[PDB]
Amino acid sequence: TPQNITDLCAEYHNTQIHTLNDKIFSYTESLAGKREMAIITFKNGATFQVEVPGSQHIDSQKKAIERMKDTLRIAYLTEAKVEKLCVWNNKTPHAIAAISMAN
Amino acid sequence: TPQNITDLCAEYHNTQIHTLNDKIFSYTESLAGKREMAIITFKNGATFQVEVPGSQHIDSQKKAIERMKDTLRIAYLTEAKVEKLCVWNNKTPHAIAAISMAN
Amino acid sequence: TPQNITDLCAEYHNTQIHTLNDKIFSYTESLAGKREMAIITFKNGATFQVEVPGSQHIDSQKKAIERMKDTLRIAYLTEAKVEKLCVWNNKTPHAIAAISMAN
Amino acid sequence: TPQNITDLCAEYHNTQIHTLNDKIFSYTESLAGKREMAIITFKNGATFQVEVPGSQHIDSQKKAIERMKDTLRIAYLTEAKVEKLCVWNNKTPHAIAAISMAN
Amino acid sequence: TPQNITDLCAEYHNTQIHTLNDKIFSYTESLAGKREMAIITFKNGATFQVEVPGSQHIDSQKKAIERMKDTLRIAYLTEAKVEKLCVWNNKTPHAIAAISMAN
Ligand SMILES: CC(=O)N[C@H]1[C@H]([C@H](O)[C@H](O)CO)O[C@](C(=O)O)(n2cc(CCC(=O)NCC[C@@H]3O[C@H](CO)[C@H](O)[C@H](O)[C@H]3O)nn2)C[C@@H]1O
Ligand SMILES: CC(=O)N[C@H]1[C@H]([C@H](O)[C@H](O)CO)O[C@](C(=O)O)(n2cc(CCC(=O)NCC[C@@H]3O[C@H](CO)[C@H](O)[C@H](O)[C@H]3O)nn2)C[C@@H]1O
Ligand SMILES: CC(=O)N[C@H]1[C@H]([C@H](O)[C@H](O)CO)O[C@](C(=O)O)(n2cc(CCC(=O)NCC[C@@H]3O[C@H](CO)[C@H](O)[C@H](O)[C@H]3O)nn2)C[C@@H]1O
Ligand SMILES: CC(=O)N[C@H]1[C@H]([C@H](O)[C@H](O)CO)O[C@](C(=O)O)(n2cc(CCC(=O)NCC[C@@H]3O[C@H](CO)[C@H](O)[C@H](O)[C@H]3O)nn2)C[C@@H]1O
Ligand SMILES: CC(=O)N[C@H]1[C@H]([C@H](O)[C@H](O)CO)O[C@](C(=O)O)(n2cc(CCC(=O)NCC[C@@H]3O[C@H](CO)[C@H](O)[C@H](O)[C@H]3O)nn2)C[C@@H]1O
Ligand SMILES: [Ca+2]
Ligand SMILES: [Ca+2]
Ligand SMILES: [Ca+2]
Repeated sequence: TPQNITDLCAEYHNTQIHTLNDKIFSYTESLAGKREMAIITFKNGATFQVEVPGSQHIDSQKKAIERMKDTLRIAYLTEAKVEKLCVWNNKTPHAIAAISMAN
Repeated sequence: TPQNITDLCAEYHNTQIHTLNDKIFSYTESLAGKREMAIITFKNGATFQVEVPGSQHIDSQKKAIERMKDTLRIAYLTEAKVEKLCVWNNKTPHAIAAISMAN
Repeated sequence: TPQNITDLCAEYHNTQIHTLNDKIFSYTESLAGKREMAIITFKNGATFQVEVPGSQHIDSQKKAIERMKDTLRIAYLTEAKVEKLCVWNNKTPHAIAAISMAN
Repeated sequence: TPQNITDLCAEYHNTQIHTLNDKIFSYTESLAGKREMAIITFKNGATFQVEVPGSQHIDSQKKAIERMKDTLRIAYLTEAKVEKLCVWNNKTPHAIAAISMAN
Repeated sequence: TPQNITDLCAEYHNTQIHTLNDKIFSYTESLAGKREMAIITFKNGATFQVEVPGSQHIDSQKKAIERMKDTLRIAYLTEAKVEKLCVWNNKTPHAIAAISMAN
């Protein structure tokens, strides 16, 4: 088990770390069918998604996908600094795998 | 997958974008049977619903419909500026498909 | 579909609207068996419940009854003005069907 | 159905009201097996638990037990004044049945 | 039943109490498959995990694992002082069993 997001990120293929050190600029959420997902942006336009649950996900990720969306919404509303995101870069928007926040 | 609420909204029939750039003026919620829903309004009078779950919804939307009502409650209480809504315009009130929030 | 709490409330037998325009004075909730409920009061004396779930309720209302208790707790803690309540008046305390909040 | 926490407390055996009129001093929660529970204390030393769900509880209490842990956490973090607790006094620490909160 | 975290912690094999008396320095959470977890650090460099749900865990712990992650996230965002952690020391990072918070 990893001790930090950078290390956890590197346990997967098709990942990269984005270092933001900034609050979220915009939070978007959708309940439209086949687009049950969230999208966030930062002030420079970099855009990220929490993917729609799909075949690529294993069952244990389902709860976690819901929690991440909970996280992003509260982070946005509290203007919390996001340190890093670990993302899969084989999707557009890059798909969030993990988030770190630090003051 | 879309990168933003406008493009997402364009993936569906019977939808349009409202551009509000304003906080929620009122939040209403009901537990009355066949009316388990939320309704919001803006100061310009525009009124939107989170629809009662119905036969038009697919199963993957049920959790996202609960999430949206969570989101609208917290956005209301935090006076968060709603940027745009993507809504179905074949329902009265217009039915929320997606929301975007930015400063 | 109604557009506001007053019209929604009138879709049911045994309901009325109370107009508070005040924050919640006290919040009470219970885990005791057969009294899994919430009770709120206002400074004017008015007291309301969220009913214990029972067979008077259809299944779709179960989640909304939970949500309503969430809403009342957070509105209490945030000192949010409650505008109106739709209640059933064939219970004592009057049973909450819907709430509206506005500045 | 009762109108207040004292009357509700009186519908059960082995209970009493404690009047705190104070915020919670400490919040403790555990995920260890067989000790899935919450413990709070007040500055006067008084200590209370939300019991581990057990065979004494009826199905309808399960969700209310989770909700009470939620309520205690948020009451702690927001330094909400706890007015009264209804507890069962045949457990040690005394076990929370109900809570009231007021300015 | 125990009345505080130290005594609770002592009812299990392979645990220890860490005393932090400090806010959380960073919160990380992951939805990557097999790494559905949270990791927190403090400014003293100490690092702790909420374990991925696993076969070691009994059924009653699953809800409490989710609750813990909720607790850590909101502790972080409110800059709540963490008093103590009870951890299992047979995992790297040490795995959270229980948390106490006090001003
Ligand atoms: C910590 C750990 O177990 N890491 C392993 C992961 C992991 O088991 C799977 O990602 C969990 O589903 O599986 C890795 C990986 O890099 O993802 N893996 C996966 C596979 C074949 C199946 C596969 O690619 N699953 C990942 C799909 C990806 O799912 C992602 C979401 O979880 C994203 O949607 C991404 O865009 C998609 O490519 N072969 N190796 C190997 C890596 O060592
Ligand atoms: C991104 C994507 O998958 N978009 C597609 C959507 C989508 O698959 C469905 O809406 C998901 O249920 O289905 C589309 C759509 O526009 O909704 N679709 C669906 C259909 C036939 C069935 C249909 O109209 N289902 C949606 C009914 C609408 O449900 C909405 C709620 O989700 C609202 O209640 C709206 O008022 C109602 O008309 N014809 N086209 C085509 C579009 O390309
Ligand atoms: C918008 C809508 O569908 N409104 C209709 C409602 C509604 O279908 C049911 O209340 C939902 O269960 O059912 C109405 C109603 O007024 O409640 N209805 C239902 C009935 C027969 C059964 C009945 O009275 N169910 C409601 C019981 C009430 O449940 C309420 C909780 O939901 C309260 O506990 C109230 O104290 C209790 O009397 N007769 N009229 C007719 C109304 O037009
Ligand atoms: C409003 C209401 O229905 N009140 C009744 C309650 C109630 O039905 C049960 O407590 C719900 O499970 O059941 C009462 C009660 O006082 O608890 N009751 C129940 C019984 C036999 C079974 C019994 O004692 N159940 C309660 C056990 C208590 O559970 C509590 C958790 O809910 C605590 O853990 C407590 O320490 C324990 O003694 N005898 N009286 C009588 C009371 O009038
Ligand atoms: C209050 C109480 O019931 N305490 C008892 C606990 C408890 O029943 C179990 O931990 C609940 O799963 O079980 C104890 C314990 O110390 O864990 N126990 C359990 C066992 C054999 C099975 C066992 O080791 N289960 C715990 C494994 C641990 O699970 C933990 C998560 O819950 C951690 O992942 C930890 O790293 C791992 O070693 N031997 N003693 C004895 C202790 O008296
Ligand atoms: Ca700070
Ligand atoms: Ca204001
Ligand atoms: Ca205000």
